[PDB]
Amino acid sequence: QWVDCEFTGRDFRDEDLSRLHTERAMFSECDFSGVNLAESQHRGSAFRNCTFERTTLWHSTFAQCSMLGSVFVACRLRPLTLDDVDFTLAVLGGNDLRGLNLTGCRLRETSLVDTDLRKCVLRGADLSGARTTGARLDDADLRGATVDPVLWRTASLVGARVDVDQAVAFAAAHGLCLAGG
Amino acid sequence: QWVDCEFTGRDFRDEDLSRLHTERAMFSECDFSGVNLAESQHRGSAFRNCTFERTTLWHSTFAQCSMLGSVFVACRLRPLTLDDVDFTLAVLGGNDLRGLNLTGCRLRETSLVDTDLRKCVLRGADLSGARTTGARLDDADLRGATVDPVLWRTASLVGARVDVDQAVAFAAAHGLCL
Amino acid sequence: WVDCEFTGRDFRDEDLSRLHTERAMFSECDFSGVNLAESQHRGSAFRNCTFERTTLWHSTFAQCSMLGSVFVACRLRPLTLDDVDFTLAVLGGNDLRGLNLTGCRLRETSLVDTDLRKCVLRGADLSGARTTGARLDDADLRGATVDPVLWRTASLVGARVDVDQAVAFAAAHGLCLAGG
Amino acid sequence: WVDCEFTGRDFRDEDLSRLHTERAMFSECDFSGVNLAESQHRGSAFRNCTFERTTLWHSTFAQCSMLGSVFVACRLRPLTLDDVDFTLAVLGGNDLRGLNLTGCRLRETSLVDTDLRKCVLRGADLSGARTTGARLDDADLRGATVDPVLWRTASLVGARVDVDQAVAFAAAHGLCLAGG
Amino acid sequence: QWVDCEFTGRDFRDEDLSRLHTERAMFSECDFSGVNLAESQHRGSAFRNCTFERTTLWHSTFAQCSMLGSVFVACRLRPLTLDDVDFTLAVLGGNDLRGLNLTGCRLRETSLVDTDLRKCVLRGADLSGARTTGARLDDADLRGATVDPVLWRTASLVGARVDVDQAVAFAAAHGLCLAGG
Amino acid sequence: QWVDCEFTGRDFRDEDLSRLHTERAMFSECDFSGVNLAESQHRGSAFRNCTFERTTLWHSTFAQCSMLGSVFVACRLRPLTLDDVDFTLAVLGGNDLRGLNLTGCRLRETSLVDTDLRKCVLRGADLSGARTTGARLDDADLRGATVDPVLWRTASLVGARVDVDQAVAFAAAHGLCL
Repeated sequence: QWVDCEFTGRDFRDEDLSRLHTERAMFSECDFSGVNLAESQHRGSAFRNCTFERTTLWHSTFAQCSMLGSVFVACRLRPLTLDDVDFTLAVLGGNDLRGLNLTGCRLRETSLVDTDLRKCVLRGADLSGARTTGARLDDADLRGATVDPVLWRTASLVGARVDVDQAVAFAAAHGLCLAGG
Repeated sequence: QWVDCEFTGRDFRDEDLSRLHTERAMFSECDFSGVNLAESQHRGSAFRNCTFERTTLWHSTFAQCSMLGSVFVACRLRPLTLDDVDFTLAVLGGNDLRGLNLTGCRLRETSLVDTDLRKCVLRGADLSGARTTGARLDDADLRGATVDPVLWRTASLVGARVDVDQAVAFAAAHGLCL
Repeated sequence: WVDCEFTGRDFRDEDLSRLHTERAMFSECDFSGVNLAESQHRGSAFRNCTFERTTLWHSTFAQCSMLGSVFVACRLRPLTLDDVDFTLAVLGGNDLRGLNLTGCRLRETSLVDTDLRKCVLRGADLSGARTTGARLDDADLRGATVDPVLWRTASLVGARVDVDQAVAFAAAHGLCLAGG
Repeated sequence: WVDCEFTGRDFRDEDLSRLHTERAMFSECDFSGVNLAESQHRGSAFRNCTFERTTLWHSTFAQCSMLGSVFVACRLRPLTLDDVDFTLAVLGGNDLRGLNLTGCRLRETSLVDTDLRKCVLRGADLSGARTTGARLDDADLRGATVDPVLWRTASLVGARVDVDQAVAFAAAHGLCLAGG
Repeated sequence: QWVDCEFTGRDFRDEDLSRLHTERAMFSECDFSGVNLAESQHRGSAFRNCTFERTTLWHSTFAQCSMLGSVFVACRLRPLTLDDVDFTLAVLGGNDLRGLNLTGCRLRETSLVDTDLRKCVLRGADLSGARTTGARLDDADLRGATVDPVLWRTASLVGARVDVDQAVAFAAAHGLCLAGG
Repeated sequence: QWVDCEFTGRDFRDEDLSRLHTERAMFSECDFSGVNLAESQHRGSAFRNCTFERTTLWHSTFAQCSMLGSVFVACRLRPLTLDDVDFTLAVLGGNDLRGLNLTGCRLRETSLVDTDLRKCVLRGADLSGARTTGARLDDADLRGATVDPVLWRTASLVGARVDVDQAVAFAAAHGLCL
């Protein structure tokens, strides 16, 4: 149980931090590649510019946490509990985050290149400036989420759930101009 | 002036009908190919399955007239004033109808292939079952018009103006669910 | 009168109560002061005619044309309009309150100071009508075709409008909804 | 500063360039004239503080609170705001042009004469904010929560709004869409 | 071929007017019960307050015609071609008008009690003041048609096609109040 | 003042916690039945699967708190100030929550049977999978809230305020097609 402590440039490569608990712990540029963080729980922790290469995170809970700038590569992220998680400028490209609930998560400037977000729930998620080339959002629920016109044109969105307002934004991303009655 | 008269199967090829006025005139299977119909005025007439290959109809006026099945090939149709004209089954492929107000006009099963319809006004028109391959609807006013899903996926629509229903159906025609 | 025509004719101050017309085409005829109460008209036209202080209440027009006719201080209510055209007609200052105008062609129609509160204009074409100072308070405008300029000059307190029309209004007031 | 508190403290006219704070809770402290350029803040609060002629450009606030703080003639642009609260903050007369305020809590916020042209307020909560004379020309307001009164007092020339919002605007201007 | 002529109180009961043509013919209070008007064609004709009891009208064409006040009872109306037909105050209760195209037809104050309008196309039809108790509008296309709130509550509308604006009107006919964003 | 402390399986029945303040307090399976919690203030606390039978919580304040699975029976919940409270799996059956602003509150799988929610503000709330049998949402502000089709067919909605999406889904939940 790491509480109210900082860490920087710390190397945790290949260690077993199962069931780990942290509270207001802040890590910067730490490497957790190969680490097993299954069942871990974190409250108000920050993972600024950290590396999670082949990191195991399933069945974990992150509440009010920051993932600013971190790089996730082929991680086991499902299931997982992200309640108020900031993924600003993070890289999740290539990862499989299928069926994960990402409601109210900050995905601003987040890399989602070839990220598998199928059947994900992104209601109200801020996806502004996210790089989504090759991103898979099929059957995802985007209702109320904040998305730029580039997503509405480069993401497979088959069976993806959107609202009327978003129906209009998606149409203008393709050239149509709304005029009504 | 021809009125309350019929004409079936006659060839008017290359004749000059400038300034002609017809009323409740019925023309079935007539060939108006090469005919000059500039300034013509029509009220309640029918041009049923007529051939219109290279005909000049600009500055004309059709009011409550039918073009059921007639075929237009390289015709001069603009400017032109249509006031409730029925284009059911007509062939307008490759013609230029830019700027034509086609408000509340029936275009059911109409062929609009390679048809230039840019800036056209289609408010309230019925295009159910029209063939729109290569159809150009850029900047067209599509408000309140009825259109099949296939249209959204075949016509160029850059700047085409639509209603909430159409914007929604556009996304639908692309698999997004609402 | 049936299947007859009347050009230039001057009917000023005559009494045509309960008059009936079928396909009667009155072109450029005056009807000022005339009393046409309880009259019925079917398929008739009233091309560019004058109606100055003409009484027309409790009347009935079906598949009729008013192409051009001018109306002034006429008593038009109640009135029953069925497929009646008003392309270019001039209704300035007239009082049409309560009239039901569903699907009425009012293209290029004039409506300055025209009072139309509580009117039902569902699906009525006001395309290019002059609506300056027009009174449309509490009127049903749903699915009626109009120009952006009306959304800016007409008093529309309590007027009913549908979602598409709402989009039109916010635009005609400088907001941008075209992409959004 | 990390995990520390500061009540009543008076920082007037100090120089805190490139300053960093993590969970620093400044309650009722003055920062007038202070220079906070290039500063970074994470999870900090600035409860009822004063910022009179405070320089804050090129800064960064993440998961921060500004609950109550007053801002006056401050240089706030460019500024990077991430999950920043402004409940009750006073931004009158300030210039926030170009700032990106997606999902910013601006409830009970004050915005009189506040200049926010071209701002991005997508999903921003302006619930019960005073927006008198507020400048929102060309701003993106889509899916942002607002009160009808703003639709009537804010200049919104070229502001972007979505269909639902259009419905809201035409209403706040007396039209009836509730049934229709 | 009846042209430019009137008729009043005329009794045509049980006669064979097959392939009949009329133009600007006007009938008032005429009885066509039992009449066979198959393949008939009419232009600008009027059938003011007329009786069509068990009348055969299939494969006929009415263009610019008035049916004001007439009573249709168990008629064979399909297929049939109604192009600009006025059915103001007419009674079509009980009739089977399934699959008929009724586009731009005046149905104002029209009785449709137990009228079978399934799979009908009523785009832009004015249905204001129509009495629709027991009316069957399943799979009908009502887009843009003018309808009162009573229809939106007493008509079977399963699979019936309506537009967004009508989606709102139907919701308010049930008590919901639209407010948007 | 209890802070950064846990409480598991304890019975507070009929105690008086008036004006109590808790922070990051975690209560799992605690019975607050009969307890007086008037004026209480909470910040970041969790009441996980707690029993709240006849408890007084009026004039309270819950900020970023969880009510995951807790069960409320004949409780005094109004007025009340909720600021981001998670009601996932909570039982609010038959309680009176009239006028409560529940903006952006999670009500996933929440039981709202015979729950009085008239005039409530639910702008942006998540009701996915809530049980709304006998639920009263008359005049409630439903704008932008997520709701299953089943809700439209079970709750009284007279005057409930909705968005274009909801109005459309209401008609859908009644078989009309758009």
